[PDB]
Amino acid sequence: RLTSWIVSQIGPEIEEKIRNSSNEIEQIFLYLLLNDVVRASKLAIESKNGHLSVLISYLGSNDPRIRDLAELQLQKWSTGGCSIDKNISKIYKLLSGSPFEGLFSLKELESEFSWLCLLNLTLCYGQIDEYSLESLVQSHLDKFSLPYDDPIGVIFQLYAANENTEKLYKEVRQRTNA
Amino acid sequence: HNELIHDAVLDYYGKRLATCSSDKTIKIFEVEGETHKLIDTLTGHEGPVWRVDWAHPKFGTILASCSYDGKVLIWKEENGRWSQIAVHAVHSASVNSVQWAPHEYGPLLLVASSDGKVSVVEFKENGTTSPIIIDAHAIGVNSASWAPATSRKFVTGGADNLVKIWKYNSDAQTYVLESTLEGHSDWVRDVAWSPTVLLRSYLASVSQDRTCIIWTQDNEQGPWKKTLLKEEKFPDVLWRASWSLSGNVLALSGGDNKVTLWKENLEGKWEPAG
Amino acid sequence: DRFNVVGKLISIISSVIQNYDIITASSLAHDYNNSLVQLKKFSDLKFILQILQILNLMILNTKVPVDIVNQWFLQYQNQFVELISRISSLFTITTILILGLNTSIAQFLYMDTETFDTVNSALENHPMIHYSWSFILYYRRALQSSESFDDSDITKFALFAESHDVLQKLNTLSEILSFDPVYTTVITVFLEFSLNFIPITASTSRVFAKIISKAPEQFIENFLTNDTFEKKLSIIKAKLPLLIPLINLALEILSYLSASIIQVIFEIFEISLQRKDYTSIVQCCEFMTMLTPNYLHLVSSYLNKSDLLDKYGKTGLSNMILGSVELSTGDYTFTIQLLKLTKVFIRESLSLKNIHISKRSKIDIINKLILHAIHIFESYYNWKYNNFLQKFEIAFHLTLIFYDVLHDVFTILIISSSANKLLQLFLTPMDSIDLAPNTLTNILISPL
Amino acid sequence: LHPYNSRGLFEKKLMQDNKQLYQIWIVMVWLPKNVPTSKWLNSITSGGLKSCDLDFPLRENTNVLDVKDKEEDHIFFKYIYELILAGAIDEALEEAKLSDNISICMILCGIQEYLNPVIDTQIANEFNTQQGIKKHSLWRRTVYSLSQQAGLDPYERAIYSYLSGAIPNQEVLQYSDWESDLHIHLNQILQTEIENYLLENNQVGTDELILPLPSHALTVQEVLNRVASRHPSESEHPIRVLMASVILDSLPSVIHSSV
Repeated sequence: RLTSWIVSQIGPEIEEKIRNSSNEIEQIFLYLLLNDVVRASKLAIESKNGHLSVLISYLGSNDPRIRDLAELQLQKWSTGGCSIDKNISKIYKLLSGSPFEGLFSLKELESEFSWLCLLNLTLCYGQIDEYSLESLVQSHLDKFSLPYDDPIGVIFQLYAANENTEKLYKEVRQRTNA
Repeated sequence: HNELIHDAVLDYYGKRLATCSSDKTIKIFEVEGETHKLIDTLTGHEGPVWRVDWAHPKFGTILASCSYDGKVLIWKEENGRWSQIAVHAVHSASVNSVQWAPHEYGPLLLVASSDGKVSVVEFKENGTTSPIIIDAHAIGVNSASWAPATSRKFVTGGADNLVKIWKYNSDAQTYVLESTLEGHSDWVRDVAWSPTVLLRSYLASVSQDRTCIIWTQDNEQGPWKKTLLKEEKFPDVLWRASWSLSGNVLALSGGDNKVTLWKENLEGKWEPAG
Repeated sequence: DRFNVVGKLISIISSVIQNYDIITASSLAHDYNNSLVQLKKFSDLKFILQILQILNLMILNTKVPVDIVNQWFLQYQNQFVELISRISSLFTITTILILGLNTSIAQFLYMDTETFDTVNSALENHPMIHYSWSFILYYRRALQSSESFDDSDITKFALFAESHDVLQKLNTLSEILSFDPVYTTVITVFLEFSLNFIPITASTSRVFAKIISKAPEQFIENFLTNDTFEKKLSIIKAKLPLLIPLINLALEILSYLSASIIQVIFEIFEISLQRKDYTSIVQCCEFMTMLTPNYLHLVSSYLNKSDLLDKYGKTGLSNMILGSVELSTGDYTFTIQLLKLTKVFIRESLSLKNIHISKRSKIDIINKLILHAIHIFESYYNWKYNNFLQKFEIAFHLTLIFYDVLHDVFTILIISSSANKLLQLFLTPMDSIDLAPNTLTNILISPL
Repeated sequence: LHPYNSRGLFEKKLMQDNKQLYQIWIVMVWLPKNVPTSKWLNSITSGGLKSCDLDFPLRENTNVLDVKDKEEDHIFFKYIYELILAGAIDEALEEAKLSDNISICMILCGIQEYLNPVIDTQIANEFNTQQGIKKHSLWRRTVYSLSQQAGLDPYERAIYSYLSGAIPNQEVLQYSDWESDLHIHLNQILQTEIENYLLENNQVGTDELILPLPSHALTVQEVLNRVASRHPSESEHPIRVLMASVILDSLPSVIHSSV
């Protein structure tokens, strides 16, 4: 239910950039943001990339061995030559199991997209509830500051601070009057 | 147009013929004798058309067609009407060779272009063209004939003037540079490998220097040997070269219309013959 | 004999470039072992390194003739190829390190002018166009500053190095090679000119911070015998190590500095707990090793509860309040500082050192850190370094602290009352390695 | 066992509640290089490279990177074809990783079905974390598109045939004899029929393929008549005929033809 919610509300911003001109891998990444996996693979298939399409059809799922290989491959790139694509780097950020908690942190999508576009990335490719929810959304507040001024923002924040709600509730009741 | 004709090559049956020109089309004129018969005029091109070739028949008869614009149009009759079933346009410059692989080998059209490139068109499983890009000559590759069995082999003709022999290996996946030839000093026109029915191939590597240098392999494991058709500069400049399927007889027409039936005799003399 | 490598360099640097699998023969067969046909191609790569050492001290060599020194414009077209990384990488470094320093240069290659004239004609083609080339030329106009004076060309190269390819992509990589450290001697001898006349690179902020940390002969060869330049050496050093190209290219005593220098920088790290400008942390807490041997006589006070390394009055190894604030360097190499500090602890409790606090203390400072079984062991660094040169020095200082007491007696003793505390962690599988090789079954894919 | 499972417990129950398929699986399964890794240097310098990955190889030519690891995609894959009929795929993972591949080796972690303390209950205890792919059937039909990919030369793909059940692509042959046919044969007999079995247990849908699934069940004895007519070079070995008959499980019939 929760990810349906996260996905629904990033509906317009992702559909806007679907319409617009985009990298091939920028479209695969954006399809994946509205949680579409097969479609993303089929566009991988069209770029003549079969081995890639295998990688898009792990997603919806992570497992521990592909993280170590994805990490090892981003690092091969660093001590390698010049020219990289950014979105290709993003596909490996999903594969590393670690959308923000890997060797690169995505701040290109909090200047183009929302902080809600970030919360989709932890709950779907930042491990799929081998952790509890509460701790995932709390580590994700610490990383990215979820407004004290959005009302849907403060919902997240007092699911994050489930543990000792009262203190953070008094403070944000002064900061959200909507 | 049909008056500054630059190719007219038949299939292996000899019953089908395709003639191109400066017409920007491929007027299909099949052989019924010195009468030929139109079946369709294929418009798709912009600019002068250089080479066409029908397929060797074991994978249809399928007409490639290379031209100024950048384009090789795969035409095929499918239910008594034509349809350009693929496009192979990976070039910008003048495309100068199309020659199918012989039906002793499988489906491997050979495209060459003066943009620098040879392209070994790999027919996929719907007939979907996919080349591997190779270079032979880095001024431009003006020609590309196949080497059949007198694994896979061909030859390309220089705008660097070299005539590079190209031989396939399957532990490196591409055409290994077999050897490199040069007795040429202006650009190569046509590199024609002989289809002899026995161990022997001569190569009339036609040149603009007003000379044609016949490299000779007496038997295939004999080396490439420099001989000349004649040992002088010709008055005019020399055009398309062919070798027969049985006899290994040279046939070329000159600028002044030099008829050539000069086959190598005992004495090693390119000797006038029937 | 060192002058006879003349041709051996240009060969070897060419053969690692584009030039790999190359056959004239065709139709090669398949399956046997399914041979060894593959294998030998990796031997080729190993070998290319072995040759090129001599170019990392080619400033101890004679003049390189005008011929091969000419060709940098049909040998400039692979960019000097900038783990098979490092193997490739050599050629940028070697051809740069052709010019070091010792005071040797004098022309008023590097003795000749026909070199620079012939080369220059074909140029304007980057900070490899300019690295080692405009440097010999900086001296070539510095001795012309009572003569006619030419700068026109030299500035133009200076400006051009500011375009496309960066200059930093070199000074980082030098470090990142380390097969034999003659590779990391290209720096700290060439860095004098890189600030001197080139418009001041802000990003040295990053790179040179790593270089001041320790340096005992290696990086400090480049002065204190030199007088060759009149700019950026020990001509401006005789005067407190704090210009401001003074600390971008250049390196009892305790109390003569500043009550001691030790007492100063106590609280200066207690500030930092969310802070940025990582540069500070990787040059100051890593310069804790130039006084940490043989002494803990005043350090001890702070170390009891440091915000370097503590777990008895701080959460984690007091660097998960300086490891969860960042993902960058200053967590990673901070945690390496933790490990180096720790072996320097045990290293002086194998035997007494003097004016210095007690041996019993030098184990109890570790016994604070004894807190890790819980999940402090798991926290220690984030994301996986899986490149096979490092993240292997992270539990190679933890593993030897039950070899230096249960099998390493060097004072007659060693174990006395220390066993009580020791055995809280070192006498219980973790410190005896039941989970050290099991963090390393995909981080080490190697000796398997 | 029962009540609600991933795809992991389905597969266990399958093998549990028949024993002629379980033996068929055991037949096909029963019967060193030093590589420093890294790429992407030499590629940008001559021409383009432009993005680092072995998917650059697949947008165009497979000459674009280093060509002494173009070597390795033939050669170390040949070692891998001896290995898979010596059993396992995690063996083949460890050699794929020396092959200078590190994102094409993710395909051999792909072969794992979902083993989880969120959806299995007797595989929740030898694992305390998520393993495999729970889109394992869309993985199977997408690693089966590579088995036919015609940009892929046979020395890569023949193991990608085999990862989705083995079409005989001639480099899953290295012994080429009666029993080498039969392994790859029997691999496809189980690999069609697990999807069928998973259509009962509903791990096959219409979002679970890019290619329509072969839901034809395949017969053992008839594919042995294929094998028998193919190799009258192993009809001369009666022992190779004894071998056949225990996987048929028709021991009186052979023993009555040999007296």
